[PDB]
Amino acid sequence: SVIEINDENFDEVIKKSDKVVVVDFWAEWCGPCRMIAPIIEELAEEYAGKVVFGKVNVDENPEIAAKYGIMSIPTLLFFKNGKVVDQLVGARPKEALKERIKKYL
Repeated sequence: SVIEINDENFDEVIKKSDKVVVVDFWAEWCGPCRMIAPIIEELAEEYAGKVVFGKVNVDENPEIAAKYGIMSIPTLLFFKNGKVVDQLVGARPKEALKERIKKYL
């Protein structure tokens, strides 16, 4: 279940977990994003609550994008213990995402 991350529940999902949080930065007008969307959702089903998956709409939340320097979408951030540990810019194959995730399990 890809949780919808907003400014209210942000800390609740990112600074209160011990598990790796993958965060997807999208927007409705972004075509490349539409490649990632179904994959993130599939991986949230492979990992049985082992990794948290979350979405941030950069339109609705332009300021949080700003804080972590999100220059362009799509972009995945990997959060571990509240702090960013990895960044993936641009759409990549399901297998290649699974290869970067395993490191942080």
